[PDB]
Amino acid sequence: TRYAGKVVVVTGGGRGIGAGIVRAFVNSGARVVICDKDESGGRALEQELPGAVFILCDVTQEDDVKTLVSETIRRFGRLDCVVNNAGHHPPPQRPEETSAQGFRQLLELNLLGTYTLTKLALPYLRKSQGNVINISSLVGAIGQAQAVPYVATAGAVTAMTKALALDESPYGVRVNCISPGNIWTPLWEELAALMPDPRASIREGMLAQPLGRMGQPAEVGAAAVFLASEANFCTGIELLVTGGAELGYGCKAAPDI
Amino acid sequence: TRYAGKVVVVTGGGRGIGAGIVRAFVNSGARVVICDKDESGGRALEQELPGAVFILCDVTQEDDVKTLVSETIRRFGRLDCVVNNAGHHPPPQRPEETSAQGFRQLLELNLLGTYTLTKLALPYLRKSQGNVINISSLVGAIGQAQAVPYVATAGAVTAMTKALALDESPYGVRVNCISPGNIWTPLWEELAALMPDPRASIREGMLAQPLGRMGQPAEVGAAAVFLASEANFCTGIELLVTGGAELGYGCKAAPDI
Amino acid sequence: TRYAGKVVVVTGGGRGIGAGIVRAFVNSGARVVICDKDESGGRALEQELPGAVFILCDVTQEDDVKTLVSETIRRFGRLDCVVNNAGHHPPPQRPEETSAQGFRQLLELNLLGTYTLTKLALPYLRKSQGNVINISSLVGAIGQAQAVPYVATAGAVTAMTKALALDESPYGVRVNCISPGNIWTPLWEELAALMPDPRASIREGMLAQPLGRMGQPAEVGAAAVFLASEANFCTGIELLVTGGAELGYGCKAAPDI
Amino acid sequence: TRYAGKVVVVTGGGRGIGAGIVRAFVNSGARVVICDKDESGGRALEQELPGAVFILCDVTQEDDVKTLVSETIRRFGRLDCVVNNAGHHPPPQRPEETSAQGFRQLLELNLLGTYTLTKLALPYLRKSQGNVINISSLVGAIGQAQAVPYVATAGAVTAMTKALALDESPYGVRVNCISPGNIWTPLWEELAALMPDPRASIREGMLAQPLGRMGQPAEVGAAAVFLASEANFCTGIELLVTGGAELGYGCKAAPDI
Ligand SMILES: NC(=O)c1ccc[n+]([C@@H]2O[C@H](COP(=O)([O-])OP(=O)(O)OC[C@H]3O[C@@H](n4cnc5c(N)ncnc54)[C@H](O)[C@@H]3O)[C@@H](O)[C@H]2O)c1
Ligand SMILES: NC(=O)c1ccc[n+]([C@@H]2O[C@H](COP(=O)([O-])OP(=O)(O)OC[C@H]3O[C@@H](n4cnc5c(N)ncnc54)[C@H](O)[C@@H]3O)[C@@H](O)[C@H]2O)c1
Ligand SMILES: NC(=O)c1ccc[n+]([C@@H]2O[C@H](COP(=O)([O-])OP(=O)(O)OC[C@H]3O[C@@H](n4cnc5c(N)ncnc54)[C@H](O)[C@@H]3O)[C@@H](O)[C@H]2O)c1
Ligand SMILES: NC(=O)c1ccc[n+]([C@@H]2O[C@H](COP(=O)([O-])OP(=O)(O)OC[C@H]3O[C@@H](n4cnc5c(N)ncnc54)[C@H](O)[C@@H]3O)[C@@H](O)[C@H]2O)c1
Ligand SMILES: OC[C@H]1O[C@@H](O)[C@H](O)[C@@H](O)[C@@H]1O
Ligand SMILES: OC[C@H]1O[C@@H](O)[C@H](O)[C@@H](O)[C@@H]1O
Ligand SMILES: OC[C@H]1O[C@@H](O)[C@H](O)[C@@H](O)[C@@H]1O
Ligand SMILES: OC[C@H]1O[C@@H](O)[C@H](O)[C@@H](O)[C@@H]1O
Ligand code: NA
Ligand code: NA
Ligand code: NA
Ligand code: NA
Repeated sequence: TRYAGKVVVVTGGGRGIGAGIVRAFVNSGARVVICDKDESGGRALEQELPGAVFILCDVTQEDDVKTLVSETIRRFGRLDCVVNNAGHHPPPQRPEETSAQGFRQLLELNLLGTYTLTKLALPYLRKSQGNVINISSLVGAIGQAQAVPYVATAGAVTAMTKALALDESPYGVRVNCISPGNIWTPLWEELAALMPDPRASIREGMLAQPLGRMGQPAEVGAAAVFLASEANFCTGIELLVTGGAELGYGCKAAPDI
Repeated sequence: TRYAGKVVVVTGGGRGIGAGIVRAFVNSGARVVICDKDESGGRALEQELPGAVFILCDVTQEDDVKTLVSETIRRFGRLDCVVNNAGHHPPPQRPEETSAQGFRQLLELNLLGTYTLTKLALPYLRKSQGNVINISSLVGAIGQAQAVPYVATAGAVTAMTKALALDESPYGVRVNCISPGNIWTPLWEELAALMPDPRASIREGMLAQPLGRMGQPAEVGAAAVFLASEANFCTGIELLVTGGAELGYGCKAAPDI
Repeated sequence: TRYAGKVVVVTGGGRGIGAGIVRAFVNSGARVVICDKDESGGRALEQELPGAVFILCDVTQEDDVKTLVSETIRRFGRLDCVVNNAGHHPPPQRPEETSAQGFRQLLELNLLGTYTLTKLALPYLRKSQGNVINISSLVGAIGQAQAVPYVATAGAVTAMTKALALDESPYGVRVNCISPGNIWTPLWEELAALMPDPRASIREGMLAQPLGRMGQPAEVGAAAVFLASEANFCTGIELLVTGGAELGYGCKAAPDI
Repeated sequence: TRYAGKVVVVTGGGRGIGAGIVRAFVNSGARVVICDKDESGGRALEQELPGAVFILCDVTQEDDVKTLVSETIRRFGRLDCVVNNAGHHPPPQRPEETSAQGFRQLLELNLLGTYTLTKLALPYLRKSQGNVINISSLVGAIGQAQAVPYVATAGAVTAMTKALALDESPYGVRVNCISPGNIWTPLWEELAALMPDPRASIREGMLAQPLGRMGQPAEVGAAAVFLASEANFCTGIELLVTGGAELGYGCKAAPDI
């Protein structure tokens, strides 16, 4: 009952982290609108979960997002939380093999989708004293190899969260982000499958955390429910869900030349 | 039922933040041992709360802490979480009006109490796959005026949390910290009362947050319950409970000379 | 003679921070190519400074940037350092008064100009074991009010710096950023002049630093010369030139409701 | 001539990082007082360097430090910069194999020496508008395995730097810190020699940086000269001299259990 009577929109909710967030909010007593550009996972998740419904919506298409918000209000009468999870991490990219246009397209997906839904939702979040939860990444904070465009998008989302938190604080709307590290999801599995030795890639991903495993969508989901339902004095924070990957020395490459 | 069947020790649990943490854990279904050097608040809190008991214990006295742990195990059979909250913030201190011996004494209270209880508890936390929650302060991260010794103690606790998280990760024990900013507590009230204009001091404390208010012990308590019960992929994190005080420009003091 | 025999490109070098960086590098013994979209300041700066020349170049126009690099190599025979300073901070913008297209255009200027010049320069920087210096902003790290798009661009630049530092480390090319806070420049003066009380805006900008003043272009310039010429074990750092603005509590807005 | 006419005290200046800092300041034109508890290296360094002198002084002995300051003023007439470098990193320590008394002793050396010299020097630094440079460590920020006491001391020094920067800002005295990562020094060599495979320990230390090498005392020295002589708008900063060790994923330890 932690979030009973509340209405939550989760983008990219059809699989992976987003589906974990959907499940966590349903378990907390909320009604959830699952947004995804792909029907397959999200439609099944509506059938499975009483209290969740699915709306086909590509966050890069502003009229899809306008309809997502208007339909949420028409069907459920209020909006308390938006979780901006839709996004993508490309395969490894050497800097010289990226392009400005590819970078613009990744910004469109990973940064401007979040911007667009947040802007359309905010009038309703002000009415409910609701909150925004943005998914970013640990790599926005610490960098990553072979991911210049992706890392830039994560740095932008984390910073944008802080700016919007300042702007919406007089209106009672909190804005926070979750920065996952390595979470085992279909995207992780798909990216590993492109590598010459998928098994070694997965093992390396596990051992990047002091805990020696990757995280689960359910763990990101619990962090989101905390931010929405109980973190009433938290705004503009970056909640790390990383298993300690940012801690200590690790293998990153006369002794001093 | 989020933390049902678990046993939690909260130091400095007799009033303020610590009492808020005690209440949050009892509400989650845990049994709580309240440690405090003062009988007054903690004894009343035992009488009030089914599931909480009080043990008189000064965290700077190592034999008090040894008995705290042995009595917790004797009475309740397990130990799942220690919350190291006991500590003190002095009134404003100009750097030249501090002393090395006063600094040692503040380290003894604010840093070594945490160290001692954590060390004595860890064998039992390993058995239960339990966790450590250290209270630090935002000022460890950003500094504060007229508080050189206090700020150093907070910086030490936050860093120590990360080191111990690394060391205990192979044993399944998570170690995290909460960094509050301005939380309205008896200590805040007592410190304000020493100022020439207590009301103006309190108002300044409120306006240090974009949210325009101070936080509550219950809000720190909810963050602690999250870290203990649901943050299974979080270790070595610093969870800010600060109302946005670290965000944006504020009043800190030709245009460029 | 700290950077004698070296060749440096500074974008937005015609006034403000960029001109301060140009002057610092000339004083260190380097030859400097001043890039700016405006002829006025940069042309005068070429006439003033032996060792600096001016090339008209808008960093958002990829063929301008290609010619900037090819002309630098044709005229001077090597390239050791690029300083990505060109960019803009808009006047205050409420979140609901921004647009996705305006945000894309600010990303084009503040993020993709840096990306484009860096990509074109890197083959030459690899030959010279040179380095990249990106100008970002403190507000990328801490947020700012009424600046969602700008803050996002700064967060992106700082993060991108870290990613590229990782990628170029095996090739001996360091990539660092400087995050200024409040630096007194023509842009600061122009923005203040748009406010209802310019004098009060300037005073507030000065008092945002514990030092009680804004910084100077020459101070950013000295930080850039350090990063280029002497910081041989620094890569992926964010060097704050902020006068302490990020430190301590300040004015950001019952006591706890 | 960058720091000509200035007087600098460097503690632990007889070897390692401290000796690199001494050399950098002498090369900048300053007169340097080398403090060390051991005569061997520091006495030789006085004979070698015109402009450096050696004073035997253990920073944990407050009367040694009082005499260090009084002798500096008696002999040279002013004091412009103190570099608090003296300290020690123990061999690896499991948390359960540390003691409160050992922790107090390490705090005495690594934190309170810095506190004591800074306090005694500050009246003279106010007269000269001088500055304080504290050596800390990257591990204060990110943690390290098998080093709970050391990490706590580094976290304390970094935080203390920020607090004192706030307090001394109205008096024109800047206070900054340098956080080295892995610097090849006699201490590093001695610690490696205690390991079962010293060569493998050294190689692991080198590969902890994306740059693939450890840093040099001269590189820390150049950072110190920058902070003293040219960083006039920097106060309360943590200048990382780490070769990128904090960046990206590395080896820190079903895929998600
Ligand atoms: N998995 C990790 O380790 C990890 C780490 C840090 C950040 N992230 C981020 O978290 C988010 C989820 O990651 P994941 O691993 O679950 O990915 P995933 O690919 O498994 O799931 C992403 C979901 O979002 C949907 N989606 C993609 N583009 C969309 C669009 N334009 N409009 C609407 N829906 C869209 C997909 O169809 C899919 O159902 C992503 O933004 C990712 O970048 C993931
Ligand atoms: N209130 C804030 O804004 C704030 C902000 C950041 C950090 N903190 C820290 O949080 C903790 C709680 O703060 P608070 O405001 O609730 O303080 P408080 O003084 O109101 O409560 C502290 C409690 O700890 C007990 N205690 C003190 N020394 C002890 C010892 N030696 N052994 C056992 N118990 C001891 C006290 O008797 C009291 O019941 C402190 O460590 C404080 O430094 C407080
Ligand atoms: N002044 C501050 O307090 C401050 C703080 C943080 C960051 N910054 C950033 O530092 C940089 C310099 O700031 P400033 O205050 O000196 O600004 P400024 O406007 O005074 O100077 C900017 C210079 O860059 C040039 N420029 C702008 N767009 C360009 C383009 N497309 N191509 C080439 N040149 C271009 C301008 O013509 C001008 O000469 C900017 O990126 C700004 O966002 C400034
Ligand atoms: N080497 C690294 O990788 C590294 C990394 C981060 C921080 N640090 C810190 O930097 C400092 C220098 O490290 P190093 O590797 O050069 O060490 P080092 O042991 O080689 O040199 C330390 C010097 O300080 C002196 N010293 C020690 N205790 C003293 C005391 N009580 N009073 C006066 N002088 C004293 C020693 O005699 C010696 O000459 C230390 O504080 C260390 O913790 C070192
Ligand atoms: O595909 C990898 C993992 O993705 C997660 O989102 C699913 O919940 C898991 O069942 C699956 O193993
Ligand atoms: O004394 C200030 C505040 O302290 C808190 O710990 C109590 O819960 C409040 O009731 C009280 O107003
Ligand atoms: O316009 C504000 C300031 O801009 C700086 O770039 C110039 O160097 C100053 O002379 C001027 O006062
Ligand atoms: O002992 C390791 C290294 O220590 C440094 O301080 C010295 O400058 C080097 O010559 C030496 O190789
Ligand atoms: Na359903
Ligand atoms: Na009870
Ligand atoms: Na010229
Ligand atoms: Na000499």
